[PDB]
Amino acid sequence: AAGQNVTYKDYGIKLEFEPRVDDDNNVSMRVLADVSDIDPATSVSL
Amino acid sequence: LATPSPFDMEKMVWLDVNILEIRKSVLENFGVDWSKQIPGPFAAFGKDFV
Repeated sequence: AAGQNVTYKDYGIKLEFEPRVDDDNNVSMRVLADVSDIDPATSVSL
Repeated sequence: LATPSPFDMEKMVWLDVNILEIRKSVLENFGVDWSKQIPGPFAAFGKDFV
C-alpha cells in the first residue's frame, strides 16, 4: 500500500541447478543462469 | 515386480528466431508564412450638444 520497508535485490552472477540422473548417466536438469550488473543510465534519484 | 524409470529421455528441440525491421522517414517544411489576421479601419465621433 501507501504512496518504510527495505528489501534487498541481488545482482552479480547467479546460478541454480536441479539435476536428476538415470542408470545410463543421462542427466535431466533445470538450470538458471543470470549475469546482472548495475547501470548508471537507467537509475532514478527519487 | 517391474519398476519404472526415474524419468523419460525426451527429444530436444532447437528454435531459431529472426526479427528484421526497417524504418524510413522524410520531413520537409518550406515556404513563407504570413499574417492572417490584421487590424482594420477605425472611426470615432464625439460631441457635446449642451
